[PDB]
Amino acid sequence: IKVRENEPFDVALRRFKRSCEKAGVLAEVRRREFYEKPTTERKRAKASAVK
Amino acid sequence: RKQVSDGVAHIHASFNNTIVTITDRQGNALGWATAGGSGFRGSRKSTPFAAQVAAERCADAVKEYGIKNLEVMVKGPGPGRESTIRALNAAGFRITNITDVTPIPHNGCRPPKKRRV
Amino acid sequence: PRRRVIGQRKILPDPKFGSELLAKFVNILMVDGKKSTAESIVYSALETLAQRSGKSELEAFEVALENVRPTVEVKSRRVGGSTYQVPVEVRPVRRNALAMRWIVEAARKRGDKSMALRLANELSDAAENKGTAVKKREDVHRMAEANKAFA
RNA sequence: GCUUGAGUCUCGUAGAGGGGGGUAGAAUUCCAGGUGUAGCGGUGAAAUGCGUAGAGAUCUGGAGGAAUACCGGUGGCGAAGGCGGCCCCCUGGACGAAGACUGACGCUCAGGUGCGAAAGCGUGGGGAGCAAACAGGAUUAGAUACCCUGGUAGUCCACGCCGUAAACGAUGUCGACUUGGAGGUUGUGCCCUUGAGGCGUGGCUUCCGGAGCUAACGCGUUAAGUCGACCGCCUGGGGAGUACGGCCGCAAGGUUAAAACUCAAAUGAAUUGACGGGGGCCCGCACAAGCGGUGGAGCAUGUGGUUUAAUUCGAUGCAACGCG
Repeated sequence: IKVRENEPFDVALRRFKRSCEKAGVLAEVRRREFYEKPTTERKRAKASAVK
Repeated sequence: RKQVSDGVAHIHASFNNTIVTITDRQGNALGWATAGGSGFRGSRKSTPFAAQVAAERCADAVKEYGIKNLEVMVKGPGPGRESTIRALNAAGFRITNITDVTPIPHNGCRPPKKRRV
Repeated sequence: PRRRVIGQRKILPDPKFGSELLAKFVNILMVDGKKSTAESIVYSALETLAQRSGKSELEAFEVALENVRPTVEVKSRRVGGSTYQVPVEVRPVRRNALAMRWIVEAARKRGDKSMALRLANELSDAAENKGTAVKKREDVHRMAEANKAFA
């Protein structure tokens, strides 16, 4: 979660949060408890991941 | 006044508004500025521009403390936050840490229903 | 413009000063295909402009037009189902094209006697940037300055 | 009698199988306090709402309830419903390896009995979040909706009831046989284990496909192929899974289950097109960028209407209206 750097620093370059929290994990927990849509969203996500 | 010389910039980016609170390392607030309190009410208070002018305006109003070092703590998602920390090192601050402190439940409370828009 | 990227046609420069800039200014002023009339108006008006300001001809014109050129202008998007007025940087040819259109339009708005006096007084009011075309430029810049939040 | 079906014993393996008890960490809400100050929240935009009685932000301390991120996987377990932190206790099943034992003890099953999501019901608790009802704000022609702000039952626990779901692989159970390929998961044997190998042999499971079948779509060794055993159910659409009666249920209702009348269709799958406020690519003064008009005035001319003895007939969205 943290970053620090010594005096050679210019830019933020914190892409630790395109790794874990920001993009998916908080936008997922904005909306409803189903049990049902996730079983089919994961079903078609794993059925789309195919050659 | 009171001459703290190090603080924390808690930026609270949400989808509708970013609210920047500059405090000390004890956690006592020294002065805040919101994107909605800088003109541009409404669809324009959730933009990176509004967040950066919110952060410029929060860098003002803590001149009475002589803050040079600060950590940055970032909550929430938002069109803000990224631009926000930029405005902080456009205001002479030595930005030391950038932590992202978004609250994530370990499957806690049930989130609200919504949005069949 | 759907498909066709275009060239542009070359205008003959001004027959008194060799200025294609001022040639496009007499084309912006021209009505009903009467070019002789419009260049008479431009020569009279800029001649009294050069006599009044005492500078010279087309540097008095170039100053009076430099005060009315827009910096950035608003522009509609309609991308996310919403009406945004985004600010966008004006191209130089469009920059002085808008400058001349605002000078000429504001000069047609004025209430003096002859067109050479309306436009000579409009360029003179734009030399110390207090006329109507500068209020059009400040108006455009208030729109693009208020809506700066979209880039 | 016999062991190739079924079962017992020995040793292990994997597992969100079940029931009871405890605990942990993040987060939401509330309460008390510090800093601090003008907004916060919300939306397509807003407003209701909260806020100078000091909100929101931020830090500290506390309480409480529910759910258990990451692992997490067309992964696993379960007859099905379903089961997801970690630990203990009680407990069910499955699978594998070698050997021993019983010796057809088997398969299916009408009535019967049990289990059976969610919502609901009863009694007693609990109540943080979420949220039917409800209230307010918007949107709209209206808006008893979608959106916003609140919000009660309920969701959670104990015991009892209900007894249903698109309770679905829309595929009853058990057994046998019939070309293949790529995986996943869990055992086990053999070989230099010369490593994240090589060769087999089981259990469960995913995707694609051969013959075959199928109205087609598709199924395809986990069959919808080729057979056998037993059960359940169907007989045109509507009326109607309704009424009456019976049984069950506290009720809601559940189950069993018609007829009169009425139609000549209702239906399945696939084809061609058209359409979509579906998707991709592309064009045209289509939009955009501009310039000049029309709609306002007077007149010209055409039309509708009205008038008239007649105001000849035809043209009438675009593509009729100085048109024939």
